[PDB]
Amino acid sequence: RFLKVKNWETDVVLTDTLHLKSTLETGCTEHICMGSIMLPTKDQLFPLAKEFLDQYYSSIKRFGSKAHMDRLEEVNKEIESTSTYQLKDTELIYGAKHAWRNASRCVGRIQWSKLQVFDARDCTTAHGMFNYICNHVKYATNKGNLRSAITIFPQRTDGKHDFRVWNSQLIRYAGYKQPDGSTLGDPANVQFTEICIQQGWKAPRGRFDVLPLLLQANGNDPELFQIPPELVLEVPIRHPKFDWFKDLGLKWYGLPAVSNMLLEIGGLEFSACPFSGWYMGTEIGVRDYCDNSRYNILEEVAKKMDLDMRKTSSLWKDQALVEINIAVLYSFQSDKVTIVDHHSATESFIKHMENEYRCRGGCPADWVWIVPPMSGSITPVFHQEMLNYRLTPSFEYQPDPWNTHVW
Amino acid sequence: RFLKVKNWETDVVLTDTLHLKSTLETGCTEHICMGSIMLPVRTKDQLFPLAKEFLDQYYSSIKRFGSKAHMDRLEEVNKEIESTSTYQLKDTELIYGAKHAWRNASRCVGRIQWSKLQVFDARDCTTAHGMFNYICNHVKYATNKGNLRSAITIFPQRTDGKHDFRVWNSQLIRYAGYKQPDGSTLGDPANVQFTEICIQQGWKAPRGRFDVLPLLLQANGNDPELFQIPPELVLEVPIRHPKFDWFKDLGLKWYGLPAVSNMLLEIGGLEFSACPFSGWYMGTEIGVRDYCDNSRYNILEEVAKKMDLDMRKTSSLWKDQALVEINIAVLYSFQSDKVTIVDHHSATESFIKHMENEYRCRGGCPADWVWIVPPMSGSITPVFHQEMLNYRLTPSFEYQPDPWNTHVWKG
Ligand code: HEM
Ligand code: HEM
Ligand SMILES: CN(C)CCc1cccc(OCc2ccc3ccc(N)nc3c2)c1
Ligand SMILES: CN(C)CCc1cccc(OCc2ccc3ccc(N)nc3c2)c1
Ligand SMILES: C[C@H](O)[C@H](O)[C@H]1CNc2nc(N)[nH]c(=O)c2N1
Ligand SMILES: C[C@H](O)[C@H](O)[C@H]1CNc2nc(N)[nH]c(=O)c2N1
Ligand SMILES: [Zn+2]
Repeated sequence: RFLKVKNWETDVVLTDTLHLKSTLETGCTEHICMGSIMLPTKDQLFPLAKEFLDQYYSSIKRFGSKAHMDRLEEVNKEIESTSTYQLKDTELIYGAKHAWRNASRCVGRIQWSKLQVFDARDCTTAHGMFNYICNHVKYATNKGNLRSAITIFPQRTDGKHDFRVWNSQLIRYAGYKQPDGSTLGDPANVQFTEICIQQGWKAPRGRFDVLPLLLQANGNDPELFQIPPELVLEVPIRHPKFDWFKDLGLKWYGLPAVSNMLLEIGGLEFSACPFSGWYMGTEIGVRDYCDNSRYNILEEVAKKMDLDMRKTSSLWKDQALVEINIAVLYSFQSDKVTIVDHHSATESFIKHMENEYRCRGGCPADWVWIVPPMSGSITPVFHQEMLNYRLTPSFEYQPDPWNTHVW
Repeated sequence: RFLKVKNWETDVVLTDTLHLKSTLETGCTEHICMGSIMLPVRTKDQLFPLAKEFLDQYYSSIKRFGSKAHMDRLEEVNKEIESTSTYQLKDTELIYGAKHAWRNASRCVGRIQWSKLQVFDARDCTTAHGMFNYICNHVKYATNKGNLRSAITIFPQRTDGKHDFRVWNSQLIRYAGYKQPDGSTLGDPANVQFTEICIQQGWKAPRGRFDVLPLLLQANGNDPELFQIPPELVLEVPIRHPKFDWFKDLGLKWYGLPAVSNMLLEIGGLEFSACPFSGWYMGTEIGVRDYCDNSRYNILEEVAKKMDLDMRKTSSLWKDQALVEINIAVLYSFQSDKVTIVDHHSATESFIKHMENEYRCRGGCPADWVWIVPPMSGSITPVFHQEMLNYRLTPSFEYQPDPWNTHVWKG
């Protein structure tokens, strides 16, 4: 019942008690581990609200106070009355920061308490949503000095009036299937790019076209909007060694802003909650540039380096992969856009992990996602045993809207 | 109950029915996942069902399930259990069990080779000296002048737990590690504790950076004895880099035979506590873990210096760059000397095919993603985007405690 975790690089052992407060389920059993699987009413709601309020008033040293009891009573009434309820501003802020704190797959959680929450719960329209988002993008970008942010649109009611951002990120490049049979732009965004056109987007069929926003308000039909270009900060990619690098014509955007997840606080469901931080270098360099199902430029880069691509054992893919990533980090830092390298990030996470064990009795962590997609064993998280479990408040996946939308 | 896994690079979906034959536990619950935890005397009362489960599998695989040969064997073993409180496997059974324990090793990326395992039956061995002789024959055969073959040597099963055969070494071939009074370590830090024991047990340590540890072998529960593997039997490869002439001057070499000897082989409830087995190295085992881990030879720095890398900011990725060159060197040195080795791209590639085939013909393939994915270049290998199901099948390779912690010393 009281679990321990060893770091096999440092012999350090932490003890985990926090997992005892786990509510949701993991996918695994005593018979089968699913750790590597990508995606594993009035009576329902009150205990959920109660759990949240209990941990909320506990965090502000007012557990069992009149304020506490009052609030429990107030929400109880509202639930019994309205079959839902509304979070105080303070609770909303707390829940959001804690949903990030509890994200077991996020290596960047040391920053968790420094989260800016924009309350867009008074939003009614897709134009409204667009305004709130533009403000989010401008705030978080900050001329390259990135600040973490979340913007929270109204909570789901009866699933009929859902707010949704259809884009997977606020800022992503377009993806077009070609007559050549290949794929122009971003392969991950092909199907989306179609629905954009299906709702009327005038695609400038290019390779690095910033997608339009496709916003759905109150369960209505989604609408298109173009993010003002001067709010979309981009970084031209150049190698601090290879002058020929720039000739590959690569850029990436500075703001990673995930906009397709569902934020759960005290049983309430926020289906539109776009949030942002800054990149870890490998996210663009390894996954965005080199993945087979993405911009897959490895061959080209290795070719220009004239590596021996005849045999896998020359490790030419490896050699290039590093250069590419060195450049990503190089450009971003040159242009003074915030970015973190996998070395610094993972180091910061081990620290945070120790802090959380010390100040909270645990830290749920998904090793499969915390270990960066390159140089794994030369970062400190590789030899860190981790425990994975689900705390609430939380960020959850949710179905792609087109599959769900009552049109 | 069916389970589907998906590959997110290729959208290939596979269905696992084999996990239904899972016996042992994973360490996980519905409330917690321990998939990244390193490590998550048996009565007749429980032995026969284990024997039966095993014998059933075995007779299915030879297509004689429910045959008379099958039933008499079940009767033979039953009778021998209540009679003798244990039982002996036929050779046919031992070979099968061993191949299958490998085949079930959910952490092993080299399993495509599982059926070509050479099994040496050392169950007639009675003494440490005998153990040495068997081991030498293993090393010689497995090595085969650089053309490595898979092998496992199997010593007598455990009985009352008081007469165990053990190989105290973690691997048959390994370099000594010596702690110095200034706190620094000469040799392989992973082996410091074990080196001390050897020295204590009488070993005369040359005290260099690459001393081949002596074998420390326990028979029938007796105190272990030292033996030196004949050097002519220990194949080694000097590490040089194909472009970098200064690399050879780093003074590095490694052995060619990865031969793990501290595990436990479980077949049909029988426990084989000394079962050294061997394959060949995937390059990153030496290149990434054995050299570049902070708790090992830790040559990243020196290689980086000699490359003239900006080691001032980690944002320079000097660690990454040097790590790759070192791995390039390891593969180069090995292939130059015609000593069998595999790179992580080829190995992970082969695994995916093995896996897909295992799903078709066996209805599943237990796989531990945390261990299958290589310690560098993870996402540019096909296994990274591969979803996997982890579960334990028997026969299996299990961990056991270090014998120096459990051994009752005779004197
Ligand atoms: C500020 C610096 C941040 C960094 C460096 C960072 C880094 C990362 C990385 C590397 C991943 C793995 C994704 C991949 O490998 O491509 C991840 C996942 C995740 N991040 Fe963080 N993040 C940051 C901020 C945030 C913020 C502000 C939030 C929300 C408030 C957040 C919530 C999450 C969640 C929920 C996941 C898991 C996504 C999933 O399950 O698919 N992160 N993050
Ligand atoms: C023949 C070529 C082989 C290759 C390339 C190979 C590769 C590997 C690698 C890279 C690992 C992970 C070790 C690490 O990450 O440091 C591993 C684990 C393992 N291998 Fe294989 N192996 C081979 C042969 C064998 C053989 C012959 C057996 C047994 C008969 C075997 C049984 C195992 C087991 C049980 C593990 C997991 C050990 C543990 O749980 O700690 N392997 N293998
Ligand atoms: C839904 N699946 C098809 C895709 C899931 C997936 C795949 C690859 C990376 C993912 O990361 C999501 C994610 C979420 C939040 C982030 C916050 C900051 C940051 N730098 N990256 C972040 C990345 C998710
Ligand atoms: C007990 N833990 C502290 C360490 C166990 C461990 C750690 C790292 C690698 C390990 O490798 C096991 C192992 C077993 C069999 C192998 C067969 C062939 C091969 N190339 N590597 C093989 C590797 C074991
Ligand atoms: C903490 C973690 O379980 C441990 O360090 C594991 C991680 N993954 C690994 N993966 C491989 N292939 N080999 C290892 O030794 C380890 N070590
Ligand atoms: C199959 C596997 O679950 C999937 O490819 C995961 C593996 N680990 C990952 N880890 C991170 N950080 N991001 C990812 O997208 C993935 N993908
Ligand atoms: Zn699990």
